[PDB]
Amino acid sequence: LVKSKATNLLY
Amino acid sequence: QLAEEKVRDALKPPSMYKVILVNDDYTPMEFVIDVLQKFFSYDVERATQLMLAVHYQGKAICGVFTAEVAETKVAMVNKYARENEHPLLCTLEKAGA
Repeated sequence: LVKSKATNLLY
Repeated sequence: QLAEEKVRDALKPPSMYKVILVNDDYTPMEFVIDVLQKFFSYDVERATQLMLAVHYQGKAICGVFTAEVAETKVAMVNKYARENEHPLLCTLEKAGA
């Protein structure tokens, strides 16, 4: 399956 | 006795089927979690582990159902998958139990 992209915004 | 023989002969186990999700390299993990919650009544935690099983093991069993109900689950999950433009394949195999 396809893993979702991690969330990060200036950490 | 005769009556007891009639009892014995009427105890053939139900034909039961595992409903299975098969891994593929295109369906989002989140979508598989959604499928398990929507059509199989799994909580987020249980749905997550089964989805991980799909990804890492190659397939996972969603539950075990009568032939009639199993064919209904397969139809619904596949329909839901296609309408969302995913290749996710839901299928069946006989449990033997």
